[PDB]
Amino acid sequence: MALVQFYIPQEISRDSAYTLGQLGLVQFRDLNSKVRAFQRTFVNEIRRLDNVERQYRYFYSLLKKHDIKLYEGDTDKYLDGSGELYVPPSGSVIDDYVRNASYLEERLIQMEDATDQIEVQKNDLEQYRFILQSGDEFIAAAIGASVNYVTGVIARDKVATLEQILWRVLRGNLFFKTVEIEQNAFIVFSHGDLIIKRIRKIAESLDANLYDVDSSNEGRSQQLAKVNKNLSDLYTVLKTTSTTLESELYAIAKELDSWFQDVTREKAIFEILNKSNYDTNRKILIAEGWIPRDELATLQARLGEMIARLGI
Amino acid sequence: VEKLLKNNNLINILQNIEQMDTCYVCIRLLQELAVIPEYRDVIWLHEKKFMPTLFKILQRATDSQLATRIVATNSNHLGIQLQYHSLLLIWLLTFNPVFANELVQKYLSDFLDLLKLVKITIKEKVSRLCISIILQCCSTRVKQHKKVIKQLLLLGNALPTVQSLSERKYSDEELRQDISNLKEILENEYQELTSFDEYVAELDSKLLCWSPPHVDNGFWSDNIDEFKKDNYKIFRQLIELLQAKVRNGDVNAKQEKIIIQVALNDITHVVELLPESIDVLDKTGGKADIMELLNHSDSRVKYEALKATQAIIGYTFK
Repeated sequence: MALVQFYIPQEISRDSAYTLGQLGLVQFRDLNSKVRAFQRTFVNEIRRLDNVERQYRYFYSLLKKHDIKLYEGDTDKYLDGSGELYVPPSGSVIDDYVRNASYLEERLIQMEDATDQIEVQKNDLEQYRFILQSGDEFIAAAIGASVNYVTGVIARDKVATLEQILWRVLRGNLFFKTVEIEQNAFIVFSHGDLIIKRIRKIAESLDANLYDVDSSNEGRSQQLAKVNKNLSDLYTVLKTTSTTLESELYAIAKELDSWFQDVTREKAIFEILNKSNYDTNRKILIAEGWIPRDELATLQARLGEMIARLGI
Repeated sequence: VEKLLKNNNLINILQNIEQMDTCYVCIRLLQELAVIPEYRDVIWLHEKKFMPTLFKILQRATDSQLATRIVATNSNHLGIQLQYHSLLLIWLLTFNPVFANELVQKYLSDFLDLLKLVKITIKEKVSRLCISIILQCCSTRVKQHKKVIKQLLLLGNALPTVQSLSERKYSDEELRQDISNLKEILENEYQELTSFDEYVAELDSKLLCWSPPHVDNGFWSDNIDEFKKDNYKIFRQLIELLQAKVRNGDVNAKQEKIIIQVALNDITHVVELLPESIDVLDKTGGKADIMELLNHSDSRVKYEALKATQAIIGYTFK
């Protein structure tokens, strides 16, 4: 029924014939494989080998993202419970597997870059929410422009001291220093509208987010009003992304193991068959035989002492 | 030949597919007469009757297995001859260029299946013949060769299929040649149209479809400038068009669902490329419409919708 492919050298050709024999292989004929031009040394199989290397890379990249780690040591058998289930006893069509992994690779790359871009913007605007509210109240210049305020986040009140030290040495005591504890530190410097650049130079060099006005969203009056609606878009758009990713993750985890086992098994067939000259000057016998599929099970039980009984 | 074709008792035998042996002999009888030019003309009059039977044999061939050698069609001796002859019969009549244009336009649905047989089979007799017939219709010499490439590319997604096929070469020089020639023709014919033209032609009909240049970034970059006529008037046209489809003719019915997913894909690409299009979405009200697609059923529409939201979003906050 199903084509099975065996390789050995001619020396254990007899030793092989008997063991195969005792398991229920039929029509055992030793060959080479030149009498099946496609499944012989040619350019064609070598291209298939590349196609499997691409497959291997795609599975690894998808598992990394998913935070599921590779299972290996490999099932390709048909003795096992899992062997029957995660590797179909039928034939393999390379084209289908390539196309399956293509669609998923493309979807993930979108999903992963999109989560990071959406998420970063959200964490910042939620941070600058409280900042613009506190900073306007600290009032009669909340939507002012003739007074300069500098709102800013800083990692801790410790880092803020070092800033205070630069300021006092290099700009004089033209600041009023206030601080509120976050969850970060809200720092506030308050200055003239013509000494901004010099304050800015200090802020850049100690890693502070002291901007003149925090956020690119300011546009309603108050600033905060615009910010709060844009923070409602950010929260719901991140969640939808998380759902599409989750759904697909539960869907393909199981599928990835099955295609991985399938792809391993394709590499092995090509190798058995001789896809390069090297496999040839290492084992010279490749035989052919037909195994009923209701008996496929028993052949895989004994993998073969120095014989490969991995089949279709 | 022409009388026997019209006549009942022989033609009945050929319609039955249950009895592979009888059917095989009869198909071969006709295909051999077709190797001679004159018989092709009478045979093409009667095409309606036999030609569904032949496509059915290829279809049957597809659903069964190849990992046994039972009495039925598999990849046995019996099977290898039935597939070959059917295909060959087709291929013969296709030598006349006019018949081939006609054959694709009527039989389109059935026609698309040959690409499948090419994958599933590992047999250069089946594969080769399938590749050649599709090639011959896509050849320049068939009048309205453009038309048949269009139907095949848009609806049936022939192009992606060929690109996979190209990778798996099988040992047969002529096979490799046919596959390569076919890859060139398909790909070349669609892309080489002007970019602005294809987009607007689709826009006008409100019958947008994904195509190879609408999932490509380069197409959109050249076309941004073409839209500007009153602050991207054409771009605003697509936004109006999308808004309308959701609200009028409802959302969640099949027709309207094809246009939406494609349109959202198209918009996303221009926004990522251009920061000035954000204004257009606000004025029009498109900004609102995106948010609505998110909730809506159909996975593909929701994916494209999410990508649209994110494209606007990246630009609002820096």
